[PDB]
Amino acid sequence: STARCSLFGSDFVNTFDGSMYSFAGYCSYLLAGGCQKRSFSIIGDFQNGKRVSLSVYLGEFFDIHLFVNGTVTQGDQRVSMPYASKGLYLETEAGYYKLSGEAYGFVARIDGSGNFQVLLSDRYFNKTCGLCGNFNIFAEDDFMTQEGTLTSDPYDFANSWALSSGEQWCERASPPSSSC
Amino acid sequence: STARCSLFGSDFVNTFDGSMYSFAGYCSYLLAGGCQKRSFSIIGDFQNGKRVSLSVYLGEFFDIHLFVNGTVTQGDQRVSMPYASKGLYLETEAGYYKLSGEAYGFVARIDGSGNFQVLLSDRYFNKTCGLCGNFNIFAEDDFMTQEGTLTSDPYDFANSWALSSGEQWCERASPPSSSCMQKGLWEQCQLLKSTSVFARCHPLVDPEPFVALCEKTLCECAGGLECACPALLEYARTCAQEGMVLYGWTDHSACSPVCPAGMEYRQCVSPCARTCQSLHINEMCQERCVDGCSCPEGQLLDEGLCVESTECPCVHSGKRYPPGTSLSRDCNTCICRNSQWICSNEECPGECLVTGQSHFKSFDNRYFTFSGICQYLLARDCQDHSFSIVIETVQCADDRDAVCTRSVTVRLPGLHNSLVKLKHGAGVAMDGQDVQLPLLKGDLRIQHTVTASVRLSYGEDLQMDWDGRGRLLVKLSPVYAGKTCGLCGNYNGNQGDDFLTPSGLAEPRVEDFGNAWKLHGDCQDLQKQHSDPCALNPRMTRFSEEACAVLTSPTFEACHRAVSPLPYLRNCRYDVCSCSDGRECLCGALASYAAACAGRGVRVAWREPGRCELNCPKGQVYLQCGTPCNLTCRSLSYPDEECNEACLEGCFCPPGLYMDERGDCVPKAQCPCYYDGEIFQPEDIFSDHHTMCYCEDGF
Amino acid sequence: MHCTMSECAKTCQNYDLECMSMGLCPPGMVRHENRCVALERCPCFHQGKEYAPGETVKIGCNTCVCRDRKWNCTDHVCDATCSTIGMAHYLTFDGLKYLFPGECQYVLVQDYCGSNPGTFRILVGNKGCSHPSVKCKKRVTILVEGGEIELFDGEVNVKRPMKDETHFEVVESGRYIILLLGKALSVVWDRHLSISVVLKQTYQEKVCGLCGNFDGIQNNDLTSSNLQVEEDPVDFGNSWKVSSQCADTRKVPLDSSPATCHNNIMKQTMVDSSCRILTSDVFQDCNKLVDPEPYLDVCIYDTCSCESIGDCACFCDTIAAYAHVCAQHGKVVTWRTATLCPQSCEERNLRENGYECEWRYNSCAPACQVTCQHPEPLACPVQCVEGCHAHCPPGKILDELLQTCVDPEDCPVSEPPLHDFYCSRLLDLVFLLDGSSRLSEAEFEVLKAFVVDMMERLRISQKWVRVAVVEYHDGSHAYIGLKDRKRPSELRRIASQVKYAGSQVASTSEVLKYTLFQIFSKIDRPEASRIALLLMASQEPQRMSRNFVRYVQGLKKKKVIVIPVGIGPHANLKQIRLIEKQAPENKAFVLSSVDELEQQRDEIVSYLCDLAPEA
Amino acid sequence: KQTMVDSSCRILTSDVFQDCNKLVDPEPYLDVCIYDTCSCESIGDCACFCDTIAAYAHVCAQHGKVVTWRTATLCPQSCEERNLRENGYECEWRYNSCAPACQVT
Ligand SMILES: *[C@@H]1O[C@H](CO)[C@@H](O)[C@H](O)[C@H]1NC(C)=O
Ligand SMILES: *[C@@H]1O[C@H](CO)[C@@H](O)[C@H](O)[C@H]1NC(C)=O
Ligand SMILES: *[C@@H]1O[C@H](CO)[C@@H](O)[C@H](O)[C@H]1NC(C)=O
Ligand SMILES: *[C@@H]1O[C@H](CO)[C@@H](O)[C@H](O)[C@H]1NC(C)=O
Ligand SMILES: *[C@@H]1O[C@H](CO)[C@@H](O)[C@H](O)[C@H]1NC(C)=O
Ligand SMILES: *[C@@H]1O[C@H](CO)[C@@H](O)[C@H](O)[C@H]1NC(C)=O
Ligand SMILES: *[C@@H]1O[C@H](CO)[C@@H](O)[C@H](O)[C@H]1NC(C)=O
Ligand SMILES: *[C@@H]1O[C@H](CO)[C@@H](O)[C@H](O)[C@H]1NC(C)=O
Ligand SMILES: [Ca+2]
Ligand SMILES: [Ca+2]
Ligand SMILES: [Ca+2]
Ligand SMILES: [Ca+2]
Repeated sequence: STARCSLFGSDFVNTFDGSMYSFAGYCSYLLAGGCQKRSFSIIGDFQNGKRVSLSVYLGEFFDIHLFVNGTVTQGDQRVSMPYASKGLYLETEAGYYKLSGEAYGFVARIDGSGNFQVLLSDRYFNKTCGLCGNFNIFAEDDFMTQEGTLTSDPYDFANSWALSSGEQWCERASPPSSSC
Repeated sequence: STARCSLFGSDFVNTFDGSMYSFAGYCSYLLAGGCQKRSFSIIGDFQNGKRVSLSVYLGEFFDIHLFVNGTVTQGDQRVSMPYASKGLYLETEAGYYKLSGEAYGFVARIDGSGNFQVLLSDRYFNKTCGLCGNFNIFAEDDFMTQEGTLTSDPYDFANSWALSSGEQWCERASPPSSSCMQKGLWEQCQLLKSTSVFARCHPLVDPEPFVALCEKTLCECAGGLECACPALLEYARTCAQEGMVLYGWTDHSACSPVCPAGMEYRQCVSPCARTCQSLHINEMCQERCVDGCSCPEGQLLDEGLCVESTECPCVHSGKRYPPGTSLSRDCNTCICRNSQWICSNEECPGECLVTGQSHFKSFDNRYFTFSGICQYLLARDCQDHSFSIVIETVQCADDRDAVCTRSVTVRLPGLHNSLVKLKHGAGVAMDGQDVQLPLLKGDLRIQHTVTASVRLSYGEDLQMDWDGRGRLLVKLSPVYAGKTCGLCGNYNGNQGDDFLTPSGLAEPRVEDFGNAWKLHGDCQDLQKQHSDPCALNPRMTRFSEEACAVLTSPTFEACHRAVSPLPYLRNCRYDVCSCSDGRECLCGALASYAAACAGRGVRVAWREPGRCELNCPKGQVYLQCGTPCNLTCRSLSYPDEECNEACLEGCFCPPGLYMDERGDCVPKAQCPCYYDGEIFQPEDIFSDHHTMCYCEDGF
Repeated sequence: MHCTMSECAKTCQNYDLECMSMGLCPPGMVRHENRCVALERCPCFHQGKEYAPGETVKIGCNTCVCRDRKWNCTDHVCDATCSTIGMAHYLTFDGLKYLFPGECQYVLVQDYCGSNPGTFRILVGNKGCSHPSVKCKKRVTILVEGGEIELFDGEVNVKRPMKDETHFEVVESGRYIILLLGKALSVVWDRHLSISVVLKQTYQEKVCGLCGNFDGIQNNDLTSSNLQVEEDPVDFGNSWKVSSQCADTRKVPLDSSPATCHNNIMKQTMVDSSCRILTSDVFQDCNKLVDPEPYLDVCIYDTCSCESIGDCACFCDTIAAYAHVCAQHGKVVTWRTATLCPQSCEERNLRENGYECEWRYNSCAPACQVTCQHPEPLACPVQCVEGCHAHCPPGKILDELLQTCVDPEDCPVSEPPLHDFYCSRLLDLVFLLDGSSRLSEAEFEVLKAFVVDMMERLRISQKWVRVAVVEYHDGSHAYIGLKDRKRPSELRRIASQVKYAGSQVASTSEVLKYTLFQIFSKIDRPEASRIALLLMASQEPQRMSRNFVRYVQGLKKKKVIVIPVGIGPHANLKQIRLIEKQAPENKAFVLSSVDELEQQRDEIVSYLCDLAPEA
Repeated sequence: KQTMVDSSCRILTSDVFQDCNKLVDPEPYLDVCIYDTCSCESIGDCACFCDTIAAYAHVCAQHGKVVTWRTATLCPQSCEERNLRENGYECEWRYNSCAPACQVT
């Protein structure tokens, strides 16, 4: 039918195939997208381990940045919701900021508490890669790195899917200190 | 055939059909144009009764303003002649400013004295209206107003054809005050009737209207006999239009049409006048001749000036050089003789380059990117096996597109089959032994460059320069031309066959070509060489474009002539989009292009605080052009070792200090002395069975 | 380093290469198909697929046969196609694709350059655009053998007749007009923009212009009309403009996308994704044979610049050019669709009879069919061309005037005696000519005549005497090489037409270096005597003379005799005596002036032939 | 680009449409043509312009003024894809400027 990926809680992720792990990113990372031919890219932005925005790129000609606190910017220019352009629809559906891409075959959402969500159509079965993992029911193989190799460490996988820019170059993220 | 309209003298006009009158306009007026459907408009601009410009409009999307004093503006923006755009050609034909509209079917001209001219093709017969009147042989009907009615008053007609604008609204022009006559001057006007040369034209053009116009302009005259000249000139031009060129009218009369400095006025000047830098294609010039200015016989045009046939220069890179000048192109030289260059036609040293995420330049300057992951035969002497260079490529980031060389391996069969390995970080090993530099071992020499890059030399004919981060430059002398093989090509001055393979055939695809040179069978055969890695990381596309665009900025315009920036721009954008750190690879690509420029002898001050400054160690000072020969204290210890190397950018010690092993800048009194490979401190003394030595001033 | 993953054997591919320096079948046997396979039975590789020994592959007009892992190919020079691709891109004979937007008229191809007596001259003028635009068109002027054929408005205009109208012929087929201008020259024109000139091998090394000098070398194709190679195609094209008064191209900054895509996103990407049709499945098999990247660049450039309205011709014509190249390489591609660049021939089928359906669009049809106007078959450059093709039954023939098939009956219509001294013996000879200003052009002319008559007095051939001529003017300009196979008369003509440099300095050590390392690089005739005339008339700066002795001694070690012939007061006598000191046979001639060459010639040739052995 | 769009959309005023313009006003359709042609700046398919002209031609045909505005050089259309066949070729399909809408089948 359709897959679901979620980035929820403080530092947690849930893949399309059900693999679930923690990652406290410090840069922007590829959540999902066309994995050989990347017609679109869904990019999750982090800051100090916390999530700050859910960006989408349609192949370098259009980019949109849906922040947790309701702000939307197309490029660096701020825009107001609802917004519709080039097949992308930003709407406050059910009180949660939606970003629909029906033509591209995906639906994204940010809830009121900052939890991201991505629903990806069946056409991307076994053809996507990113922090949401691939999309094939086998969950053990979701940690494929961008180099094309599996890894048992969630952080190796996640850092493999980092994306830098001209004003933010990604540092190697590592697990934080904790008490338990 | 074709019509002619003229606005000449102080305030006179001549229509297409021959009607002739005076009008002292104070605004801009339509001279000619499509009269129902105005695809184009020719507009004459006046000021205080005098003419100031000849404008043309192509239907509100393009306008051009040719002023009397040579200035041309497209819209309000000034442009320089010659100019060509949207079917309109502005040229200084025969010393007079031309504005050709062949596609639209018209030709306009301004002579040196400000007289306008319009030639309109036959397709506009009976379909035009304006100050030039309609174009139908009946001349009595030329004064049609824009309202569609005839008028006996020239001023009613002309003012009817006024055109206003948003900064100039036309006032009603009226005839000026005048006084009207002098017999001695009147003789000059009578020249039109009495002189034999003009008498040739009477069967074609009646002189009486021109005589009357000449008389009334003499009444308007404020000078000498020259006041009659406009009428004579216009009569001669009308006759030339009808068919009879009056070759001798300028000699019989006292007139001399204005021409630019050094050029003579002459009738029937061929439009294809000979500039030096012009192809000798005389068969193309089927056009008729025109009146105008010409350089004196035996001289030629050169940027509008007249020069002797032997005096005039060659052109290269948009620059003009006098005869006898010499220009270098690497090891070749080109001499300017006549208008041509005599070039040296010899082979120069070949430079193969690997300079980033698997960007290559063959010895024949074939740029390509391959991105294969294996050990590949970069360059080898397949003819005599003098040497053999192999590169080990690894993925150099998370992206599949980021593949760069990790280490280099060099076999030297003549040096007892030595196997040098240049390692990441600029280390060197030899036969597996890590070695300490500089290394002198027979013909083989290895030493650190001022850039900390390892430079290897083997005889005179092979050299390499390895930066340790992934950039490798291999320089072969002409001795290896044609003998070479591998990814770098066969080094024969031809890009076409650089994708040759050991199979003997040239692969049309870079992927197959590169796969053919891989050493190990278990390596992955590259299926597709994906360009534009920015697709995989869209976040970096804006930075890639806006940063790598500097290669085309005026910062590098001094080099665009010497080296084409396009391959380096492609490589820069690829690198910035695919690299682990976009800043480091941006600096790498910019430095690669700057290094190419320096190889062509052009030095560009491209580093700045916002991009890629060299933070030199300790007290060393960055120099854009410094000499490496006398930097290290080993130079003091071996002063007789000859060094003639050109300058290079890098970190150097201040002028009065030498550099020791620690990288500290020291006065020559503090340098250690290197003797038999042992390092002795200043003032050290030793004596042996055979010798007594002491170290002073680094020697 | 946080790593978190995981003599030599030979393979048919890597047999000749090195061993991987990062770490077994019998000798004479090689790994293949994961089994040991004998040598001399390994297959050959092309386009990533293997060929067994004895198999063959077709490469243009040449054929290659796989023998011992090496392709062994015929050496025919195939017909070359220069082509204007789009509105501002050109593709030279040797394959150099370059960008040059210009408003003026330019020489596309021409043999009236250099010393060659010209026969044809093709000029191309850009009308309606220089920045590619919808309403654009190109005018071609074909000034062949005094005649003149003008191509404009999709129609041929013979504005003067040729001397041999039997050689001339015009064929209209598909979208194209095909002109035969001779046995070795032809022009193919799509009637709108894509001019293509086809030359057979007889025109090699002779033509010039925007299409470059057809010689098989790409690097020299940007040779300006003034013989100087340019790094920027804009300067090259400006140098090839016919009319001097016309404007020059301005060298606009090299933006990553043209104007109207530089600051218009979502047009740049629409253009890109639409031009990627070149990569689609229908073209995917052609892309193995031809590189689509140049044509992709042309597509993007023209599509940004054009922003066409009613006719989509810029894009469609670029794609059609790529398809035409593919068809030339045998990969006929059916890229037209009703929704992409559609073409219809139905206008020719609707008729006063009602409708009769002989005309079809065909992806490509045979180019030069028989017709009532061309009853005889005639050779023409392109085998298969896109466009409307009339299909009709056997024995039935097309009439081009009717555009209708009708019955065949319905048609409406060496040299020894050049001198007493002739030198038939094994010799290799080089003339080194001082190009400095110390010889005036007149003096250089008599020096050239001296070279020419000496070549008259030598038996010029690869057998017996081989001659090379080298002018040095701070760089070693070679005009004739010892490998040149040209006939003695042609070689004498080339020597007679050596140009004059007149440099202020002519490094003599530099020309000794050149001859040592580049002329005598390999001694291919060790039995033949090797001699050089260092005739010289100038000093050189002392700093440039430092390696002179080294080079002359190296020449001695190769047993290349150097005979200095100093001329005039400015001759560097010191370098002459230094040469003499190296070997007795390097005896010097010192002349008062170049006219004394006429007096010294006899004994100079006598000495040269004394220094050479017989067969 | 504005003027190329204008002059190309003036096809509505050309001779083939000149008799329809007596019955129907081309100005609204001219405005639509200009607007869509600027906004589209189409690449491979010229569909925006061609479809606007086709809409005007459809209105003309409704008013009895059938107009043959297609040309090989302007918005060409081909039906030959339906005539080529596994048996070779048979030319039953033709483009027609307008055909009766609801034929029997
Ligand atoms: C989020 O909240 C901050 C603080 O109120 C505000 O300044 C900002 O504009 C909001 N949006 C983004 C994208 O930071
Ligand atoms: C998914 O893709 C991989 C890699 O192309 C392939 O091996 C596999 O068969 C595909 N299908 C499934 C169900 O994994
Ligand atoms: C004409 O001459 C004036 C005075 O030198 C100069 O300022 C001006 O630029 C020239 N051109 C025009 C169009 O006025
Ligand atoms: C010129 O145009 C006018 C007005 O349309 C017309 O009456 C006349 O017949 C045309 N021809 C000539 C020769 O005047
Ligand atoms: C080295 O040579 C340069 C140029 O010949 C000279 O300026 C400098 O004083 C010398 N010594 C040092 C220590 O740089
Ligand atoms: C290649 O073919 C030619 C012609 O048949 C033949 O003479 C030659 O021996 C073959 N082999 C090589 C290595 O040239
Ligand atoms: C096109 O021509 C070829 C012959 O060259 C033929 O085989 C093919 O069937 C033709 N196609 C059509 C649609 O007529
Ligand atoms: C179109 O169909 C009509 C009949 O409705 C006919 O009169 C006309 O000739 C046809 N046109 C073509 C080109 O077949
Ligand atoms: Ca999975
Ligand atoms: Ca009239
Ligand atoms: Ca080569
Ligand atoms: Ca060439």
